[PDB]
Amino acid sequence: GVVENLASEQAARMVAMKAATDNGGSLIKELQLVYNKARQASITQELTEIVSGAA
Amino acid sequence: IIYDDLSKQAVAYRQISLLLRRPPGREAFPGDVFYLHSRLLERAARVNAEYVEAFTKGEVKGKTGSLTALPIIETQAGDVSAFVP
Amino acid sequence: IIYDDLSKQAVAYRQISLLLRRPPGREAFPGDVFYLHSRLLERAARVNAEYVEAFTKGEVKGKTGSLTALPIIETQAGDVSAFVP
Amino acid sequence: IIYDDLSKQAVAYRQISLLLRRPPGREAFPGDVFYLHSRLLERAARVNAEYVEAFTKGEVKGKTGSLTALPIIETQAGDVSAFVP
Amino acid sequence: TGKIVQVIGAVVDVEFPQDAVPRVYDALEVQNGNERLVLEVQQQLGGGIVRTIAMGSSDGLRRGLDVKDLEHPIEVPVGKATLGRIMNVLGEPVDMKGEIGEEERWAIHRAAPSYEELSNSQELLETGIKVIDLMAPFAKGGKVGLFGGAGVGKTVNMMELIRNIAIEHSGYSVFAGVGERTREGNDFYHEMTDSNVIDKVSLVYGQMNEPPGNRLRVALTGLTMAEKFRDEGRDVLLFVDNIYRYTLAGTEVSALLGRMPSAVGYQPTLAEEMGVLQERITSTKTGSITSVQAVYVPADDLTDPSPATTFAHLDATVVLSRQIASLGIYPAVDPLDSTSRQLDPLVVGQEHYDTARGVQSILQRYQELKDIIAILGMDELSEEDKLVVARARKIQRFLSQPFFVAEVFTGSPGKYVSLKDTIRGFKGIMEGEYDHLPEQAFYMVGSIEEAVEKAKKL
Amino acid sequence: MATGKIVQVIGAVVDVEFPQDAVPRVYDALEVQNGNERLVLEVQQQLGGGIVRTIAMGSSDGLRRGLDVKDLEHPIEVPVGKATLGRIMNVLGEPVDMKGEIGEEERWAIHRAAPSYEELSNSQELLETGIKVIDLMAPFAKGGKVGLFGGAGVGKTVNMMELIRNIAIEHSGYSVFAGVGERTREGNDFYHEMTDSNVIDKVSLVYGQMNEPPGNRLRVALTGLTMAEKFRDEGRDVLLFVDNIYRYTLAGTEVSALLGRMPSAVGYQPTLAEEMGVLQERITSTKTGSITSVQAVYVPADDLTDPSPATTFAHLDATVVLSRQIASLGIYPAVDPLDSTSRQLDPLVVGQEHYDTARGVQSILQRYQELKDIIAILGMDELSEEDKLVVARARKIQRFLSQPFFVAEVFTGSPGKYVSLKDTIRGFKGIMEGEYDHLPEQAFYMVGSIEEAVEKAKKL
Amino acid sequence: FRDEGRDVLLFVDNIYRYTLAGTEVSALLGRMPSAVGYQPTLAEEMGVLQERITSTKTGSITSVQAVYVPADDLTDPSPATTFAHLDATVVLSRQIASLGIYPAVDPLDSTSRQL
Ligand SMILES: Nc1ncnc2c1ncn2[C@@H]1O[C@H](COP(=O)(O)OP(=O)(O)OP(=O)(O)O)[C@@H](O)[C@H]1O
Ligand SMILES: Nc1ncnc2c1ncn2[C@@H]1O[C@H](COP(=O)(O)OP(=O)(O)O)[C@@H](O)[C@H]1O
Ligand SMILES: [Mg+2]
Repeated sequence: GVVENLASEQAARMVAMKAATDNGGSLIKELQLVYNKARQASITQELTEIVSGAA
Repeated sequence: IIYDDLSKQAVAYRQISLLLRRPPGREAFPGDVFYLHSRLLERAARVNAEYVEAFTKGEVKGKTGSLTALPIIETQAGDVSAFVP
Repeated sequence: IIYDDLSKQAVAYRQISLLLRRPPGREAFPGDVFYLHSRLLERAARVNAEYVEAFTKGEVKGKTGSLTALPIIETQAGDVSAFVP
Repeated sequence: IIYDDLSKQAVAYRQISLLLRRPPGREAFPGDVFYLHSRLLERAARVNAEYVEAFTKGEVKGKTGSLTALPIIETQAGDVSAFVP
Repeated sequence: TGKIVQVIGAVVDVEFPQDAVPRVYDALEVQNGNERLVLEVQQQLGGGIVRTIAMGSSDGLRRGLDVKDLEHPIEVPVGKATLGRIMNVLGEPVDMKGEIGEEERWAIHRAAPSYEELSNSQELLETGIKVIDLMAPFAKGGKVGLFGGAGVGKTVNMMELIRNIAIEHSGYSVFAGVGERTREGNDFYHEMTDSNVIDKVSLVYGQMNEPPGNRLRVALTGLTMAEKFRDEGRDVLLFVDNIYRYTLAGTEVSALLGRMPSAVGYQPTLAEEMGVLQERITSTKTGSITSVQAVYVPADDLTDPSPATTFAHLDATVVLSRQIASLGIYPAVDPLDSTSRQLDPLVVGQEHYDTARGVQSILQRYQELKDIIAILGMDELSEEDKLVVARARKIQRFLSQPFFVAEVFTGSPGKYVSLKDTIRGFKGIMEGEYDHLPEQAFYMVGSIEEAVEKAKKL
Repeated sequence: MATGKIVQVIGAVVDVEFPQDAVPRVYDALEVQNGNERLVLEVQQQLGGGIVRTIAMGSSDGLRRGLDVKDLEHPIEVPVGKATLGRIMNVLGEPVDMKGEIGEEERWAIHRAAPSYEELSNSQELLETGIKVIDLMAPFAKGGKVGLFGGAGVGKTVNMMELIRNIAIEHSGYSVFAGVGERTREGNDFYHEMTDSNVIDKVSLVYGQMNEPPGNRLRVALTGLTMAEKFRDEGRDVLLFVDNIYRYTLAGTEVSALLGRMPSAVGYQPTLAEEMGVLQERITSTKTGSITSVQAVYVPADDLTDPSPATTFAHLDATVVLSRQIASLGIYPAVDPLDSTSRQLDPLVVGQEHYDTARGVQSILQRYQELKDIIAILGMDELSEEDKLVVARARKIQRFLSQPFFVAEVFTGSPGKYVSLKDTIRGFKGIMEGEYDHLPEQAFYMVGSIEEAVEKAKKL
Repeated sequence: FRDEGRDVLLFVDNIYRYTLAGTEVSALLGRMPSAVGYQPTLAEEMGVLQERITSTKTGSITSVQAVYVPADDLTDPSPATTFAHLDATVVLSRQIASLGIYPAVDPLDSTSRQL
């Protein structure tokens, strides 16, 4: 019984870690989209400040 | 009526607006960008028979005219939260 | 003394500066907004007894006066990097 | 040839351009900031024997010549997507 | 007397003889083809030039047209003669009925009541909506603001508030349509007429089709009518269809008025323009205005200057979240951002306050756990953290509610919930009285009895 | 007779004043004597009072105020036709090689309107490249725009030479290569490699080096496109290579910044979309003939939402991705069949057989990329006898994507192959249907068509 | 004191506020702005001040300068510019200071020419 439980433990760990890897990938893609928006916005905002500062 | 890529109409109006030195707002669109789309789509409507009778000068009676509209917008990365969308 | 929303003082000053056509600085505030708030807040001080005696011309002697300021600032999203904060 | 801190050259050229009231671009660098570094770095070259022969009026015949350039750029936070980098 | 000298979009410059220059906010008049156009004076430039905004379409205007100087500001009919009728920004009738039987006309530009005149009140006003009067209850004579992005339910929530309050309330009401859909105005007009409640309501409509000057001034027109009813000594309800459009119509004209851009390109005068409007919506020792306002949030950015400025002016703020709305939980109120001046143990009493703060604490802890849950999954949580999650999810479902105006959308009968039922239900959920029911039992049920009856059939 | 005079010189920007009655029109070309050499100026704006504002097509140093200016009454005009083949030119159409004057017959203005609605073709036709991966998985249309997304080391230029060779020999067309902001070293290398391959006679090269002022790097693309339009008018079908469309975009940004126009989102020029449309809409299939374009694409931060990628992608018909991971397998051409796409790959355009074959290959390779994970994590024992079958077929499909190029013969030592679309469809359909299952997987590598795989297996 | 031939210590309360005063006046002096609101002359002004604080063959100046870092963003042009002029740079981090473990010097960011 102990040995078969140990096999069960390693199998369950493998399954859970696979799920964790996929969920981390999803989180990365979401965060990167947010980042690209923040980058573009900062560029446009400061360039507007500069051009409107030529007065 | 189908309007294909009102995003591209917005881009064209932004070109015209920036060439005229008009101060841009959020992103680089002029504050006029809402009025631009609003006065177009708001035309689409179902008008009551009294309006049709008044406009036709009584030639058409008891009929309700209509104009449905299907504007198309394009979102980057499926981002529904952008300014123009 | 409790100055409530020093930030709205900054906003009113920005309105005045832009309506006077003074050149905008970072985040559209004028450059001297720091001088505004710094000269406001450096008045809160504890003065030694000699200054009090000189000001009162000897009517009050041996007493030290103090002014304590508690300004209030509103952050938008905890963003301390904004110009006024 | 080693150019230390080409970013500092770009900063100096930005200062010159802004004092001369030339229109600013991204991050306030002038429009032709690319042209500066490109026409600097394209001089680093290896030239064939016939070019050397023509230039020296034939006093050197069999040799190629070369100029090798090692420019240095300083990124701020690993942000390789900054303009000059 | 005057001559047009420039036409730039909505802005028209007029020259007058230097001895006759109109005052600021004077109304001018010009014949534009086969119709009359009103212009409102904004600025006096030098040399008798005056800069004005057109209250209508400026197309077809030439330079050199003769302009007539009316000696007064824009003045609109006020009083009971306006009740039951639809009026324009200029105070003109827009329904097909005859002229308005005015007895008096008021200038729409007015000063706010003095500090001495203001009045306090703590009378809690009940609503049929669980989340609003649980998390952010509001009083008679206070201001309520609905904050939300595009398409998250500001109008539907305001229509439920109308149905409940403005029909258990007995006095007059004013509805100001500012830069919103004309279809929605027509629908509202009819369902008022079918219910024969129209004769208690004055309606001013400045919808999106209108050129910018109309959208700019229509809010002041509505406030002027509401102030007439307040100063008569009545208790009045004022509904503003979208306050954001007023600031946006300021933004559209500000550049043409020659004013340097500020912040995100807003007019430099944004705070003053909003404040002078907002300060006039106030209850007074003579009479009380209760106000519900929709506040559009551009790009869902609650840190944008317009929502940020609006937040300080309101007593109760309800924030609608697209992320909740996409779950299909309606009304999509965010209880961790919605807040009220009235959530105070002295006015509400201890049970309500304790229940609200308990709900707030559990939902905050659920936010803290969700980042762990996203990567690891729930199985790693502690057995008390799993209970926190299991209760927080039920709380989120129980905040949902069927609305009568949402009968057409959902197809299920609307529900009205007394405050006592809300407090009892959420206290029972947090105490674990219902830990044995499934989550689906709580979704879109009016009261906790309905949750248990739904649970019997899952 | 020169009639204008220079009145300002501010960097590359030169302002010239003419008589009130003879202002040059926008896009016209002027010239001045900068000491002992002629400098060309292109008109951008007509200001009030007879003043015109221009961008110098060359070095601005040494210009004085008050120099005489000649008004050439046409736009920039470039030589076109057969005389251009095998020659290197600058944006002005002047020979940059040392090989003497170009024997021009005509000179065309580089600024033109795109073909009108009535001139456009009334058909959609595939340009058979002869390359199995491209012809099956990412089919070109005549008149299409194609993006190349591969990096370096991935065989990009050898792929370009193979397309040039097949279109010149197996069709009867010609190619134009536009070096928008080239590296001078790489231009020299590319010229010598095309000489060594003997494809140089088949293609005309217009080179705009990076050391050039921004106007040159902006207009060189239009020069190349004009030569392509000349070959099209002869009735041929033509390839136009743009070496980086991103640098065309950036040249537009630089020029508009020097002109001082108000910038747009992310700091690009406000005219970005129209400049891209002005270039891309000239590349179409006329009733007379077609220009098809292969364009190198760069993504400014790997951000696909940035305005330059967002504008470019709206005009691309097909995307071809080259990966070093496939090149590590020795498979050439190193084209990823799963990330490369083509919108022409629709049943109403390519037909149901082609569509089903490509979809089958896509599904099998996707499944194989899944089962590689199991083979790593758990091993081949886990794999069923049906999953072993899809692995065994996926290896053979992957190797049958390889093909020997006529221009690569010095590497492979094997004569090149040209494979017709029907033959490649038939081969992949065959392997998918389980005939040819019994051959060794190495019988498919670098072979050509399936009828040659059966010959290879007989002796392998 | 240096030209007399003495060895002196120079302490500067905050170098940043000199640059900030320059920023204040720069807009009114008619200069167009650059970067994050900073004056175009930022590097020139910084170098012109910093290149006088050096030890010559006649005498030595040892200097300790405090440098304000806006919002702890060491990317910002003023601190990023002053980094080049020093010999030892000690970086105090709010990430460490939040734990109350003063002196709060970051060992992974601080460095010196003498090491
Ligand atoms: N209580 C509700 N129950 C069901 N659906 C709802 C509810 N509230 C809103 N909705 C859905 O949301 C849609 C939009 O609602 P509403 O018009 O009130 O939004 P809004 O935020 O005021 O929008 P806008 O900014 O466009 O004027 C409704 O048509 C309906 O589909
Ligand atoms: N059909 C082919 N057979 C063998 N090698 C090939 C083939 N096609 C490309 N290659 C490989 O391409 C490599 C060089 O890539 P190349 O296209 O020159 O890179 P770049 O992107 O710098 O032009 C060579 O090592 C060559 O072996
Ligand atoms: Mg609404």
